[PDB]
Amino acid sequence: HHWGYGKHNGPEHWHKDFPIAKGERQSPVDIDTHTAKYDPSLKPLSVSYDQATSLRILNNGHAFNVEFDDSQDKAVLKGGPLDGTYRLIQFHFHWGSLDGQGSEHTVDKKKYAAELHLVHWNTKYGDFGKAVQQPDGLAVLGIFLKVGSAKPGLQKVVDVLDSIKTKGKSADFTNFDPRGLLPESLDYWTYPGSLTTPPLLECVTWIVLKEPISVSSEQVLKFRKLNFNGEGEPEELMVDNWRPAQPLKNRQIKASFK
Ligand code: NI
Repeated sequence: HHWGYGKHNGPEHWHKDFPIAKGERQSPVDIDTHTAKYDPSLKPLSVSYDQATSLRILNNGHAFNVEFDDSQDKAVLKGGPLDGTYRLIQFHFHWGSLDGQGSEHTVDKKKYAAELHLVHWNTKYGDFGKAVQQPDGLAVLGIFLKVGSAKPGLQKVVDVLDSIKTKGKSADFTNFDPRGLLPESLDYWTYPGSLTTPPLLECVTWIVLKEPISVSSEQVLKFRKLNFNGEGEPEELMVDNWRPAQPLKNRQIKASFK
């Protein structure tokens, strides 16, 4: 029926409605650190989020999105392997039912407890909708989360989850600064890939940070309290909303570091 992460509508079934699921540039992938090529020509990433305007947080039924005003060049990403300016539209997370799983990308087969995705679209295309139809239309910054120390900058997010418990619920979420979620180092891996939920379009240049951020057990615990279902429907906890690693096929993972 409609796609999800259950046994009957999970990742293994998506190909029936979205044939691109078996495409040549599907995400996520496992990052083999010994095979990634250091590429000296990659520039350092440029993250300018000081003018970021968050507006709302929403439970869309598969995750929670924090949305930003993208009507102007307020929060942009550039540099790295990118040509042009990419505007931040939203961020969200993929997480697990246990601390030993939850990330989409893996490193040398290691899975993290969660993965943060900062989604940006190429301003040359004029809007998000047009950007997803192009090979270089989006840039997603991926950050791994490991369980250890609490992340102060994530707490505001954790605290509003009770108010968007079920699908379709939203809440005003202004004045949130996404700089509080960045690790210290911007070293990264990059490869051409796709969206990880239907429609699975192959329009993403992925930028995955080598350094994870730490969150506390209690913090990740609150994520696991969300529901996939709408209000008044039987309760289904929003857990394991991650797609497993896909074949690399004809692609090279480039590293910005050695
Ligand atoms: Ni994602």
